[PDB]
Amino acid sequence: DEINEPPPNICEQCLGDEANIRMTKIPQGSECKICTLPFTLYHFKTSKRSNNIIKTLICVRCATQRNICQCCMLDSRWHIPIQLRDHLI
Amino acid sequence: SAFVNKIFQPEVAEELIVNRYEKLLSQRPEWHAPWKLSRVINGHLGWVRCVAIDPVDNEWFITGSNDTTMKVWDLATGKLKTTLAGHVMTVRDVAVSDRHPYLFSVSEDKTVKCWDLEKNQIIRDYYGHLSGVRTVSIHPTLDLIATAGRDSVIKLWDMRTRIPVITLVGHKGPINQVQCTPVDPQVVSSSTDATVRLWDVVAGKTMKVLTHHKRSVRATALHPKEFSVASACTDDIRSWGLAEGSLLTNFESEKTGIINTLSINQDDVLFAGGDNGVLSFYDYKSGHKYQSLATREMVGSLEGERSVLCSTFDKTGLRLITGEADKSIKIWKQDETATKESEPGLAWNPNLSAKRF
Amino acid sequence: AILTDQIAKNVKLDDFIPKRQSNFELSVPLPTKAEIQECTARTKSYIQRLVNAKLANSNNRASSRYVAPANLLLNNSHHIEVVSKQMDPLLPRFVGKKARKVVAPTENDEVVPVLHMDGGEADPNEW
Amino acid sequence: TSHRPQLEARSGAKAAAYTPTGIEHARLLPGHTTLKYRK
Amino acid sequence: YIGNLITRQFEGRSNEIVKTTTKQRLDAYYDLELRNSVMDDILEMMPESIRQKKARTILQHLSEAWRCWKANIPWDVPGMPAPIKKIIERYIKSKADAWVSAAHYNRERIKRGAHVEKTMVKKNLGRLTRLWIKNEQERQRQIQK
Amino acid sequence: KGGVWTNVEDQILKAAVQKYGTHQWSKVASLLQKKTARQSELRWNEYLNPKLNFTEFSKEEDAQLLDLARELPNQWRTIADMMARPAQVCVERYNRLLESEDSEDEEKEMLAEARARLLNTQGKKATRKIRERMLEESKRIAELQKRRELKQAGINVAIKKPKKKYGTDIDYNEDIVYEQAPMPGIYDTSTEDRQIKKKFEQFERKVNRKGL
Amino acid sequence: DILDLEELREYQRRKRTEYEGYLKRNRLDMGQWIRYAQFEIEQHDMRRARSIFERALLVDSSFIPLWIRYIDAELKVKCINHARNLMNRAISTLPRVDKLWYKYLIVEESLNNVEIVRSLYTKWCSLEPGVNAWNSFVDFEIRQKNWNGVREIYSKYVMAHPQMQTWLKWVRFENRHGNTEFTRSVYSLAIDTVANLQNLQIWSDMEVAKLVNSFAHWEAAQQEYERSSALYQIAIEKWP
Amino acid sequence: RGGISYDQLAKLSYEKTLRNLATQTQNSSKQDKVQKDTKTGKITIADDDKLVNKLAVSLQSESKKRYEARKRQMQNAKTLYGVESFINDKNKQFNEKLSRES
Amino acid sequence: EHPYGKEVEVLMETKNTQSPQTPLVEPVTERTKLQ
Ligand SMILES: [Zn+2]
Ligand SMILES: [Zn+2]
Repeated sequence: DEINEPPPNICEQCLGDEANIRMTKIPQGSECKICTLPFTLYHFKTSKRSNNIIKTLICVRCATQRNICQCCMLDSRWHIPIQLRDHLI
Repeated sequence: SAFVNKIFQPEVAEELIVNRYEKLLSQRPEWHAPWKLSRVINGHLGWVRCVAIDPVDNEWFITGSNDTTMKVWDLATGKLKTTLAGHVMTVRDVAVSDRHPYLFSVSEDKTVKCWDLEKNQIIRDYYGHLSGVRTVSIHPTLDLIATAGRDSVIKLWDMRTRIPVITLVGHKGPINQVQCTPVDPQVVSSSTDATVRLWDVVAGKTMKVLTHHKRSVRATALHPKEFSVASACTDDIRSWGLAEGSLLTNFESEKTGIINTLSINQDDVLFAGGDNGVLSFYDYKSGHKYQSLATREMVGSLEGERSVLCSTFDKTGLRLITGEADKSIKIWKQDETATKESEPGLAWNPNLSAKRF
Repeated sequence: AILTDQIAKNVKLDDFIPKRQSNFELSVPLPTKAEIQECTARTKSYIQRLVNAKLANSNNRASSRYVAPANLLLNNSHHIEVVSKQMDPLLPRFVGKKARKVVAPTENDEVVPVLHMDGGEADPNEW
Repeated sequence: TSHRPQLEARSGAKAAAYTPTGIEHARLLPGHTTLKYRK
Repeated sequence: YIGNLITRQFEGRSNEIVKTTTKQRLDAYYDLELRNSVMDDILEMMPESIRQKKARTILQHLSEAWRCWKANIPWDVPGMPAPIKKIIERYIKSKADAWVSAAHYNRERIKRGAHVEKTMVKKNLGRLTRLWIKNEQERQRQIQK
Repeated sequence: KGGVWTNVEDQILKAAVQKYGTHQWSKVASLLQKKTARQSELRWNEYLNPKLNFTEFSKEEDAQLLDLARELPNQWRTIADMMARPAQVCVERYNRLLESEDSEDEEKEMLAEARARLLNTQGKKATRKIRERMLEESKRIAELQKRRELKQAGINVAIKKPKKKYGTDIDYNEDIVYEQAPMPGIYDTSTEDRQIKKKFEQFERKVNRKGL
Repeated sequence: DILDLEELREYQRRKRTEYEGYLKRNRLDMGQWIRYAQFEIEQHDMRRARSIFERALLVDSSFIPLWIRYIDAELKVKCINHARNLMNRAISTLPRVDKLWYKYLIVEESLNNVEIVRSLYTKWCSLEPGVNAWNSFVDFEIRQKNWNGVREIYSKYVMAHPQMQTWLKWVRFENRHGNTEFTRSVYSLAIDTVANLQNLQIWSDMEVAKLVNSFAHWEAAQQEYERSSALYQIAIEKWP
Repeated sequence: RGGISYDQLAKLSYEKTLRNLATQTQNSSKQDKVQKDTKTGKITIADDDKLVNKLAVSLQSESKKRYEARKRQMQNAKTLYGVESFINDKNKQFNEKLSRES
Repeated sequence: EHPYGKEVEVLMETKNTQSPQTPLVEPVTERTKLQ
């Protein structure tokens, strides 16, 4: 479904401390790092005066199947890497 | 009776083979007047593969055929009005629109074409079927058409913009017949994988898969009233209740063998044209085969030529236009001045040996 | 009778049996006029939104002729404005779009019971 | 061998999962953009 | 044009190229639809237990019947089931009606000189010489009977 | 130059029709040196066909023949179809019935050529595929024994993978190809999964040591 | 022959490239699927070997040799709970097919799980399949000596197949055991149901004659000739 | 006469396996549960380790017998007939099929 | 003589009785024009 798409899964610590964040949507932006298949690239900055653009690297389906955010790819709960998560379980 | 329920004490009191059987004998089918041949029209150079009636004002019908040409026939006199060439292979299905002056026709040449009936020219061609297309059905009150064919998919076409808007992917074989209903399920389809699907076109998935036929479900037909579809495999005809996908009734089609077409009347008469030439008329609400006719081919043709390929009733429902493999168009009249007496039809006699019910 | 349900749960006898066999005058009503309109306006709005997706994504300039921000994230801990980037008209729009081919998995959660009837099965060597 | 009859046709199920190309065909250009409705 | 050329550079060509029918591939597509219609009607007459092997052998009697028709040889297979022989003769006559009517239609084009392909002039010569002898052999039997 | 038929060429022609069929007469003449496809077709349709009728003359046949040759005078191809017999035999007996009123040195080489051509059925494409498959396995056998002889010297060199033909070419060894996992079942295959993994890991440990 | 694991790893790539090539050209040809699925069992990798049978079932799930071979593949490697899930999906997809039901039974027969074949047969005889299922279900309880249970089956078996060769099978059961009080109770139930359900017209004239005669010749062996004699009068009057 | 339908042949092969299972219980005589999970809906059945081995070995042994019976039938099929001329095994195999049709 | 038994009308049609440009559906022209 190209007209019915889930909202992006991003961390709270990726978004940072500010309240309102201006995020840019590109409907077929880059292709996923994992599945190599295109998606809607969201990218944003933490503050207005920052100097680092934080891109969404993976698609929402690859982010759902792993339960990770799209930007830093840490687990959505516990905020740990995948390799450490599957070792703790 | 009550003896069966007090001795052979059931848990359902309907799911016995006897309690189902006594209710069939407790009920009588509606009488319907028999059918006879009234006019034979010989105009095509090949088989007549599909017949469509004018849904408004009922003056003409059109028969797409095996000689790649559609001919328009006047319903009353039977004369030839015009010939519509423009396919290069056999015209497989023809649908006329009620809300539009548009004629849609598919063929085995992978083409779906529209026809401006105010101009009698091809406008608005459609593109995307991987193989030959077998059926058309025009959606009532949405300006779609539904086509399907050997590609095992149903492409739902926008009329105006000619776009394959929705493709419905569920089948496993070539789709033989497709229907369009105004509410969910809006598309009813039947294919050679012995399934009948009920489609949710907004989600693009199947509401209900009907796996009751054994062989290729070659023909379906929508009931003009009472909101039901009847599907015909190669012997068993089953009426289906839409919006639940329920098996309403199981007809008495025994040794019918390969039913090539179905058409349902306003007066609850279900026609079943078979390849063997034997054409049979059923009570729709009951399933009783009340008349079984056989046709005569021509002066000289093969014995395989005796086969009904396509059929429809007119808007009044008192005429049955069937196109057959002997290059002929036969019009079947339900005869007046027959009563319940002197023309009873076949006797209502269900059996336990056939497990149909 | 230790596991009575857990054998062949998806198939019942009620699916085999017809419903008009108990009464020939069972009413299956046509859809009401208020019901066809609730379905038409849902279908027509869904398909017009699909045609506008196909026309806007085409590279033809003569296709706009024929034709959601402030979403919540992190259980609404962050209100996030969603905007569009002004594309360069010379760079290829849809940079991740290629002509690639994908095989698709089948989602089989429930088995569909193939509900034939039992068995007129005697046959000589005629076939 | 090498010259075979079809056991099955190419299904539209396979082309449905592919990613589109958006190439502009001459026969998909806009034409007859207005439908005619019956009285 | 160049917009299709550049997007074919950046994206590659589509994999879903569905070929329309043409004069080039009309005789080929006619046979693919004729073999599917015969394979359907026989697979429905079968009582049970028919697979991709048994559907594969029965379609060769279709090809053999068409060669016997063109040769004006009577096609009679000993032990052929009479419903299945009824199906094949129904479609051999169906293909014969297209075969003969295309020979009448193309003959009228060659007399008008109205753009007949060089191969089709050799094909129409080969069709009429079968029709002329098939009419000749039938005329021989009517004198004999 | 018009030759007579030896019994060698007679047997080659019978075996040729047995394979090629009755309509491929230029196929038959290719085996049959010094003979024409017309001559081959003419002999099989006048002499060598076992359907033909070379036997004695019953008195029904003689009365029928003298009937037909009187009613259809001198139309022997017509009479031979009414008698269901060959034609010059039918003339030969009509000639005889009225007289009742009286008052390896080369051949075997052709046969060796015919014997091989009938028993080789493939063509260019299949014989070539055979050659390429035998040469591919010969390259495979060579590269494996190379690795073993280097392993005799202790120096380990891995097997090279086949080169990708196209972009998304699949290494089937690399991953479970299109993993259609079984549908989730109620009967709880938990101890069974442990025992296969242990048995499969045990199997991989055996292959490194004893070598299958 | 293969020496080490790296030669095995190159051997497995060559066959799996080969078999996946012929299955890509031919989605069909179920025999080609099984020979590649049997290849993966020989490589002792059952995770792959389950996958080919699952992929082959997505092409043609109505092909019965494919179901039996994948079930047998789970049984030969002692994965019994993988087989129970698989035969459950076999009978839930194709309930008509008798082979798939008898496959579930003789495995649970082989494991001496008498309560699972009994639960299986109760479901299978609820879908009204035919006389081969019931007759194997009354033969199952004779094995288990459950005489009270097999008498409950014939109570249901005559209601699923109302015909005299199911009623007379139940009196051949009772006269095999010689219980006189139970046999005439079945005989009284069989002849009343013909009288009670006379109007339905499901027993023919030759068919009801087998019930009256087998009732009478049993009463002749039970030394009560006056009951043998009187029933002939009621049957001739009841059916003239 | 006729062939045997797949309902009867399923029944007959069912009965042969019951008789063979009966003699295995007879020979074992002469020579001498269900727990459903709370957390999940998964069900657990206690089994002996025997009778699972015995089923698996029997299925293997029946496969061996049918393999070698067909293999010996292969041996007879290519050693019996030698009258008609052929080219390969597949020729004689197809012309045995034509002899079966007569 | 002719088959099907004299109640049935058999007709052989080899030519069209309409012109090809004759509209099969009459166009909806509401306002009368005098141009
Ligand atoms: Zn991804
Ligand atoms: Zn993150």
